[PDB]
Order: sequence, then structure tokens, then C-alpha cells
Amino acid sequence: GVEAPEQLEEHGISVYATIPMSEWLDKRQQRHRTKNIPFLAVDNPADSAVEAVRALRTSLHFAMMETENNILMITGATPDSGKTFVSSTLAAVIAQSDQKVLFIDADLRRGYSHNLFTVSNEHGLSEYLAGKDELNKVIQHFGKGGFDVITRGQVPPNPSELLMRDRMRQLLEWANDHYDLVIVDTPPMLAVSDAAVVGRSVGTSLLVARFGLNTAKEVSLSMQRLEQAGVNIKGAILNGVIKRASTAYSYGYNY
Amino acid sequence: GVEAPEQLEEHGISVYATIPMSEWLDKRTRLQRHRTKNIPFLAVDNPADSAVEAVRALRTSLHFAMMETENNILMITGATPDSGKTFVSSTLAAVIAQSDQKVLFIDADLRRGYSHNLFTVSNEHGLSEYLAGKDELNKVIQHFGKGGFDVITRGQVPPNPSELLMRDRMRQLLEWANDHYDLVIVDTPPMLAVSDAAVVGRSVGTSLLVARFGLNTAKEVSLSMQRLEQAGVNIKGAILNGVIKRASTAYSYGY
Ligand SMILES: [Cl-]
Ligand SMILES: [Cl-]
Ligand SMILES: [Cl-]
Repeated sequence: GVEAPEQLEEHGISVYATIPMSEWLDKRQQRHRTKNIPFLAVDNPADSAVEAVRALRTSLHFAMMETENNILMITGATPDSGKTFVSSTLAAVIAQSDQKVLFIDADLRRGYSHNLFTVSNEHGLSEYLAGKDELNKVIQHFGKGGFDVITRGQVPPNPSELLMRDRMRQLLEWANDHYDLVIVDTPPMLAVSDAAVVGRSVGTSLLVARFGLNTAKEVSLSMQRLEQAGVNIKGAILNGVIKRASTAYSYGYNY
Repeated sequence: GVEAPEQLEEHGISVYATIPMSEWLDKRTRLQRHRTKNIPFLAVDNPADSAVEAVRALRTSLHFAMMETENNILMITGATPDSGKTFVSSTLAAVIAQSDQKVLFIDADLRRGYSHNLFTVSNEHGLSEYLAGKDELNKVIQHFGKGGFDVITRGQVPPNPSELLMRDRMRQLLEWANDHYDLVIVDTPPMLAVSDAAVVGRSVGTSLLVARFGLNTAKEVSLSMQRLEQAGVNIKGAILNGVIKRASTAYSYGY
């Protein structure tokens, strides 16, 4: 188990941000509206988890200085890292700054951001890459967050083959000229190569490891493998960080 | 003066909405550190306000009117100066954006638009710079954080306002925009002040005229719709804005 920012620095891994977990988020005469609860970034802006994401923004602001490419790929070591939380909150935070952001859910097998943004999943990433849908037909707007999104679409029979099609390249090149920041949420590296095939058309790449769940080893093993591939892995993010119990104990099995 | 909708229906002028005045804003209202970067924007501040509910109604009427008519450009002009045309269009922009819709707002009042001041965004690269061929499209499209929609400001006042609107990039812009946004709102200078609305109106698919409660007369309004007619511009109707119930009067004027 990780649990400590410096517990990564020692491995040489640079941590762009440490994000604590929100407890309020676990608690979770006509007029007509839409969408459902809950989106932390807009609901509780003062939240401690959100304030940290802003610090994540300030970090990328520098980091992402003169790289020409404005596509930032977010991925995790393994499943349940809270990477979708980090990425979606980052999108909201950056957009809120008067910035044009495009969020794409590249987890063609298990992306669920359509549920989080309470948006349709009929036309998404898979339909486009397969050639069924034109680009403008798969880009929708997440009202509550104030940014544009592309859901995963209907789970395809050939996830990986689709990610390698030329259309993924056309999309990122196109997207890079129309948005100030393009966030790509991808499957964990320790689960599929997908992040390596897409991480190769991106300027930045941040791996998100969860406090306690991830062993500082795999976060290096993940970055290492993305390095074998042309992927330009910058640092890492420590998500989950939960503290103050006045004792001495945690969790993390040893392999 | 003029107060209806009935007084408007009379001259055949079809009224899509009646927006009451907002006392909550008349006062300007105002219900650590690191603050925002804007000013009071009713649509997101007091959402349940009666002026915003009126706009929602406008949305509904516009939805039926803009029923399978394909062209998604909506031009909102006024009969005369200070008719509240910007409060109306900016509010509608926000409302429609919140329904998970990609919207583009453009200030086509190259001489007195102030929407950049309202959205408190930059005004160095705007419509005028783009129309003159100086700037590029992606350069002039910015994002309004609070509202959640994309905007294009006027830019620096050009020496040849009208000549630029007849350009060619105006059309080129509008049709390009029509393919990347679900809704395109174009704010134009008062019809009885310049010919601009009629030159731009020839590329919009729908047009609305906003008349102010008490300041306008059922005369000048139908006169504007008429001269827009001569130019071959789809003027679907009008909007009564400012309506302040529970009151009286104390002015004077006529023609
Ligand atoms: Cl996840
Ligand atoms: Cl294009
Ligand atoms: Cl005006």
C-alpha cells in the first residue's frame, strides 16, 4: 500500500497532486429540469478534494508549458483508482476558468462517465472509431460541468483494434485545435495496453494511484511499461488520501 | 408605450415570450480567498427567478418553432437601443446550455456590444478581428465558465463595421458553427439603428425581435420586422421584455 506522497518520490516518481477523499460525497408549482445528483465540482466547490484538484491545475499549468500538444491522458495503475473522479473534477475546474475542455472516455469496455454526467450513450467513441458516426454526432455537452464530452458508446467486439484505427488520431489532432485542454480517461495500464496505443498521441500523461490500494511498486511498473511505448508519462497523482486516526495501522498486501 | 402580448398579437406579430423584470437584479443583489472572475449572471445565480423561468418558456416555444428546420442559427435583435436584447439572449444561452446542449454565443454588435464585459472575458480577438482575416476561428471562440457556453466577443471596433459583416467569413463562420453547435445565438444591433441585423439575418434560420415593455411601440416593432422582411429574413416573432407587474406609470411620449 502506498499512502504517502514521498513514498513515491523515493522511487523517482513525481507526484503532481495529492487528493483527499470527500466524506460529503459518500453521504451523497411545476417547472421542468434535467440531470441528477451529484457532481462534487459544482455542488460543493469549497470541498477539500476539489481544492486539491485546483492545485493539480496549477501544476499542469506549469508542467504543460510549451509542449504544443494540449491533450492530457489520465490513467491509473489498476481498477478502482478513482481516476474518473480526478479527471472529471479537473475538467470542471479547468472549464470553470473560462477554458474550452473536451473530455473523452476511452475506456471502451468499462467507461461509465455517461452515467456520472447523466448523458446518452447511444453515440460515443466506439461508434465513431468504427466509422458509423461522424465526429460532431458523438460530442455532446455536460451541462452541469460546463464542458464537452464523448462517452464510450456501445461496448464494441474489438475494443483494442478500434483504438488503433486512424480515426483516433484524426480525433486527437482535430480536438487539439478546437479545445484548450483535451482530457482522455483510459483503462489502467495493469489491465490493458489501450493506454499505450493512445498515450502515444498525447502531450502529457498522469497515472493515478489510490491511497492504500496501490503498492508503490506497480505505479513504477505501470510507468515503466508506458515508457517502453512512446508514451510520455509525466508524474503521478495520489488519490484517496485519508488521515487522522491517532494510532498506527493501514492496509496493503505484499507480492 | 407598449404592453401586451395581446397588443402585439393584434398587428399579427407573433410573441414567443414575455419576460418580467427582475427586482433581484435591479438591486444587483449579493446573497480564505481565491474568488471567481466574473459578476452577477442571473441565469446561474438565481435560477428560480421569474425572469429565468420566462426564458425557459422561450426555450420551449423555440423548441417547437425550431422543429426539424435543420439550420440552428438564431438571431436575436431589438427594435431600438436598450431593449434588453443581451439579457435575453445571454440568459437563453445559459438555460439551453444547462440542458446539455453545445451552444455558441456571438456578439455581432461590432460597435457597441458589451457581452465581453458581461461575461468578463477578453476582448482582444473577436468577431471584427476574425471577419477582417486577422485572427483565426479557434482564436476568437472563448468559453464562459459560469454560463457554460462558448462565446465570441465583438473584438476591437473596426473602421468598417458594416463592410466586414458583408464580408464572406460571416457566412463561412455561421455555417461552420452550425455543424459544431446544437444552437448558435447571434446578437445583433437594433434594427432601427443600422442595417447589420438584416445583412446577418440572411444566414440565420430563425429570428426574434425583442421589444421593451413601455419603451417600444407596436409601431416601430412591426416596422423592424417589415424591413427585415424586405431583406428576406425569417422573423418568426417578438419578445416582450422588462414587463414589470404590480406597478403603474409616470412617463410620456408618442409619434
Ligand atoms: Cl476508476
Ligand atoms: Cl473543422
Ligand atoms: Cl441595446
